[PDB]
Amino acid sequence: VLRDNIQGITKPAIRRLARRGGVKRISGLIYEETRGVLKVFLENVIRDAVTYTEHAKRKTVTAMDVVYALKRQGRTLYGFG
Amino acid sequence: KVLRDNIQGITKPAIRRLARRGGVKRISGLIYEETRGVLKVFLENVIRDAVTYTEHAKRKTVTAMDVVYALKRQGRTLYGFG
Amino acid sequence: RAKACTRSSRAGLQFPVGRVHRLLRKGNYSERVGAGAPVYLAAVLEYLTAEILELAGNAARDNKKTRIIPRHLQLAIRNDEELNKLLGRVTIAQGGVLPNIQAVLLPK
Amino acid sequence: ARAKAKTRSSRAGLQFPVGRVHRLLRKGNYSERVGAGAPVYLAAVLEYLTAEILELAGNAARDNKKTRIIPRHLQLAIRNDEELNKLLGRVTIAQGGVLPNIQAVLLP
Amino acid sequence: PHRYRPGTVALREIRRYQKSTELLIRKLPFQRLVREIAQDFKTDLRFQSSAVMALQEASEAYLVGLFEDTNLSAIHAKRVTIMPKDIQLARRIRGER
Amino acid sequence: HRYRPGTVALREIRRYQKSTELLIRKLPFQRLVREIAQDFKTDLRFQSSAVMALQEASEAYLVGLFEDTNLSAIHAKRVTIMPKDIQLARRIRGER
Amino acid sequence: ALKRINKELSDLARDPPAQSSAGPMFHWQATIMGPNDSPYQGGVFFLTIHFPTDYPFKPPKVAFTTRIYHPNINSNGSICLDILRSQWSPALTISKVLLSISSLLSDPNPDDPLVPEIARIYKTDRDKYNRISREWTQKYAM
Amino acid sequence: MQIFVKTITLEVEPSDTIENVKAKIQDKEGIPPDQQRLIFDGRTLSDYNIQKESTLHLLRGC
Amino acid sequence: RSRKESYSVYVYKVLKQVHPDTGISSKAMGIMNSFVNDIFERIAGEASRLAHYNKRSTITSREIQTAVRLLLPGELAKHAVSEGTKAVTKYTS
Amino acid sequence: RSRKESYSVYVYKVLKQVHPDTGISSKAMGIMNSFVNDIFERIAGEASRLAHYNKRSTITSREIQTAVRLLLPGELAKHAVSEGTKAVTKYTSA
Amino acid sequence: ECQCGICMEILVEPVTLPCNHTLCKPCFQSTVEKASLCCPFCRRRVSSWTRYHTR
DNA sequence: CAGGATGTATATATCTGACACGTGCCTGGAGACTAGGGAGTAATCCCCTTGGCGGTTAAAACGCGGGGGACAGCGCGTACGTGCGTTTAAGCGGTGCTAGAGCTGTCTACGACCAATTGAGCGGCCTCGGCACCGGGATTCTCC
DNA sequence: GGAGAATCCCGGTGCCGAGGCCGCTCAATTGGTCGTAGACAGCTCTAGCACCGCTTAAACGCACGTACGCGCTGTCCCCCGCGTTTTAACCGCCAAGGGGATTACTCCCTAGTCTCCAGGCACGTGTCAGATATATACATCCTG
Ligand SMILES: [Zn+2]
Repeated sequence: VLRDNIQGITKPAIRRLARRGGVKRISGLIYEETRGVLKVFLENVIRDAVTYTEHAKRKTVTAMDVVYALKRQGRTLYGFG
Repeated sequence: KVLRDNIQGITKPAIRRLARRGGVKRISGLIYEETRGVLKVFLENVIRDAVTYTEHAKRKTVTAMDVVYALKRQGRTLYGFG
Repeated sequence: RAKACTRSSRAGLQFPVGRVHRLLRKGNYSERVGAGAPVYLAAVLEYLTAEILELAGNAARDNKKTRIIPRHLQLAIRNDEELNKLLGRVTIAQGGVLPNIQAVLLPK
Repeated sequence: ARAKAKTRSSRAGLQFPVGRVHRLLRKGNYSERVGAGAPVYLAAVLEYLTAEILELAGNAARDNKKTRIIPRHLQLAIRNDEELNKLLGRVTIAQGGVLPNIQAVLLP
Repeated sequence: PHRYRPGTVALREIRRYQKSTELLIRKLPFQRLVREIAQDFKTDLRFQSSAVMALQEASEAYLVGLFEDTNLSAIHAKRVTIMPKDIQLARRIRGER
Repeated sequence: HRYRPGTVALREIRRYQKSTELLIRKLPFQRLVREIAQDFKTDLRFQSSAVMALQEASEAYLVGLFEDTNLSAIHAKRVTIMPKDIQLARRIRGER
Repeated sequence: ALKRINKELSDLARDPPAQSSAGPMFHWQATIMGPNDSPYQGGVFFLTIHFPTDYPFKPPKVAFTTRIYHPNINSNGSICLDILRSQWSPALTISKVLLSISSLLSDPNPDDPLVPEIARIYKTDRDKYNRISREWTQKYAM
Repeated sequence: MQIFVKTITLEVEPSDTIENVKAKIQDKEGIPPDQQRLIFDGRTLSDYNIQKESTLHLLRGC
Repeated sequence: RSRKESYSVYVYKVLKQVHPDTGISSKAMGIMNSFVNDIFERIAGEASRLAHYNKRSTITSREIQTAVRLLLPGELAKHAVSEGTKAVTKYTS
Repeated sequence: RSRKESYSVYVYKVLKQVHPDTGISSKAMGIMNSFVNDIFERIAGEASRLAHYNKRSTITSREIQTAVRLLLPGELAKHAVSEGTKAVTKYTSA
Repeated sequence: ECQCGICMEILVEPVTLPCNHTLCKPCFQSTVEKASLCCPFCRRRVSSWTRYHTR
């Protein structure tokens, strides 16, 4: 088992994401909130992905399962069949 | 040919009481045109689907189910009309 | 022949298992439909209706009234987090809005 | 030796497979029966949409002094065109990036 | 004489209109607007009273939601008066434009 | 010799808005994904394509959220995004 | 849940179930007498009891073991009663079940019977139902 | 012999009536004898020619 | 003379089960019918999508369980799945 | 040996008809296939809903016209309808 | 009154029902999903109360 | 803090019409049945996933300096809420007309279905060139 | 305006992913036939449209004055830019294997039809919860 993997999302990574988003200056408290928001989003997507996988009776999560989970949230993703 | 003055039919007090229901404390004077522009855009979007539903139905009048379908297809499902 | 017992009575439900099955086989959802699928669906629908109605009745009794109205339904739906999330994109006719005011606008 | 095999797309001067579209329609549980001209119309619409997207992507690529279409070019073409942007406002494209724009307030 | 300071009447109006469920727009001008809008897509169209009521309900609910969003945006702007900038921001964030 | 603050921020904005590379490190992202998935079914297994698709979707979502919060911060007459701006953007979009 | 079975049994010992009787611990034998002013009056009817390992949250498997002429009881003695199928509750005693059984014997239900022919006889010719019920009570219960 | 129910294994030899086997199943499991039928009362296991390890299959409850 | 069908009777029965001494407006019944129809359409569509994804052709309790888990959020889904399994158990028994 | 099917060949043909001297990446082809599948699913679902609403059982070109008008916005929808009508007319003549 | 109303055993982690009924944690967490989601004592519905007090 | 002006909730009265109730009937649910194909199960093959290892180094964390921007503050102008007096179409209600929705009854083009035929796309299997890369010259922006 | 640091571009190189060739089989086509969904005529009548008239509450317009939006200013702290140090991602390599995809098959579940009936639908009905009216208490604000 493992834990405290949310810190793998480094401050420079968050800064790069914000710069791609078009942010000039960033406050110091943005990082913890971004961590929380990303954790919530990943939980929501992975819940549906795992449900789709376990419905098909297999132990491997597939790109099609992830695509279906994203599609059911109105955020269809191309490039994975 | 119904005139274009009907957009003014949405009165300033009506917009103000809609804002009151929405929880607005006070309203700037410039809002009353932006709001009726937004309302007319939304109504155009909904009616454009309702009329084509009716045309596909080969009818001359617009039923309530056509409006319900048009609202449903925009992710705005409405309850209370079947 | 024999005494006729409804499938809802077999499952101890209230919703029409036969009507649900007919709708499933008439809605062009699949070529064939399993036996327990209408039962499960009717059970789920009955549970959801009961859950909504209990909250609506509690709202009405807190309002000192005896008939459930769309205002009560809207209050019950918007007060429960789960039901609000399930019906976040649903508009109720004659439902009104949830009464709340931002604390900033209050006098101080 | 009945007749020279001519595809319905060749009859209509199309490119997309009318037969494949028809098979997908009748295997998709969309309706009991499928009309004759429905696959032809659908193939024509799909061909037009693909042609428009490819034209926009090729123009974007030639504006980038490149000869191969890439997901970046596709994303630029989709985001630039208002019609395609509204059609695919909820669609994410892998390796697409963002449309380059900076608010005037941030500029010195 | 008697003169309420500004704001209290607005607060009581908010309390009143957040407790009622009636339509807040006039039926005849709303019908005239709907008929004017629909006359360009196709002429000589007819409507059901139920359809018009459904359109009015949907429009009022959408406007109330938009006003809630723009009020939140304006409060975020450290103000108490709504202005078209806030409405434009809400429309942009909700992806309607 | 030093640049005035913000110029390198603008240049890196230009650098990143033109490239389509992934901005999160694959190994810690995959560790986080597996850690999150531990709470639904144990000893799960993942496909590399599935993990990459999750990363693409997450990055696109975060970029959109950052665009919205930058817009809100600009609306608030300032250039520094603050957590209240993110909260406002998420609330308006209906995520909470 | 054995204590609950014994506590009810101890209470049942403290309060005998009138003309009816029951007792053995999952298998119990229940013996009841004919209700007064009934075609079954005088006859003694025996019943079976099977206790599942969910009492009092699940009704016991209870059926008739004496041949009877009643629309709501089949040839094997099965019972068509709400408190045994739907209206079961952990807040009632077996004596209440016996009283309801006696009432059903006195007042058969033709709407949802177990023997449609006997139900038709009961609904159409009440005297015929009473006669045949008394005859079967004399033949089997007596 | 052996008997399978399509479930209590095993049961009596091919010499008893179906009523006795149903009563034994009811006593051992709690399922009513009338629930549900015999698929493969007056007839016996020998009348139906039921051999060892035969596959047998077991109403209007309300 | 087309006989149209709704869920008003069953909704009334459920209302009596929950609150035995509470009424309901006629328009509220239409809202309840619309809600039931919407939920039915959602669940049926999700089950059909699951069946197509798994390359199957039959809708069983598995597909409906998966659809309910996907749709209903949090503790609400837990109770709903519990109710459905119990109903299937009684029906199968 | 699952013989999977896509639209790569037809997409390539259309690309060569539009720009005879332009290449396409492999990943871009997958994106085009996903886009075509998504649009096909949208149009088919809308046509099925229209057929169900009108209490019909046959999906014809008339339903597809209304589905296209519902989905595609404005000038794009007009051009798509014109192209589909022309193609159907030519097919019927043939 | 120190015993549960159903099991008649010692009240271990007593759970207070909204209808003033007292029952032990084993009996309570069994009757939550056991038979009818209702109160055996006075037929008081507890599903909403159970959901509220679970969190 | 206090009393008056002003809403505002509440008790009781009586109306009223909406809904919970009762009834004829009819069609859709239940039952018994056969047949056929969808899928549950085993076994099998192999392939992608997990796990590990070691050298590189690009990326991340620490830290120091400074400057610029968020923030509290202040003063001022103005515009919008609040009230009151003056129009005005909304609303009701009522009447009348009629076009189009809804239905039933015929009839036929046509699309599913089966038999028979064949060739276009999938897969493989190649060949080459578009582009990534590396060094260097020229251009540009930013800062003092 | 010059220094410097980054950015863009041109040239040579090599590769590997895009483009092209070859079965062959399965998915496409063609041809018949038949039940039927849909197209059309026809009749009915229900609901939409248009109108008139009287009521009046709602909309409109004006004055003001006050509370709020906005501009200016000091500060100041925190966030950006930089450098040095630390480390873990990563590419490469190998190995074990659990688990995914197919085949056979068989058998049990579900489609289909027939017959029967009863629960729900359309329709009366009366009564009862909600609304309006009006006189109360009760709470709120506001200017002193
Ligand atoms: Zn207990």
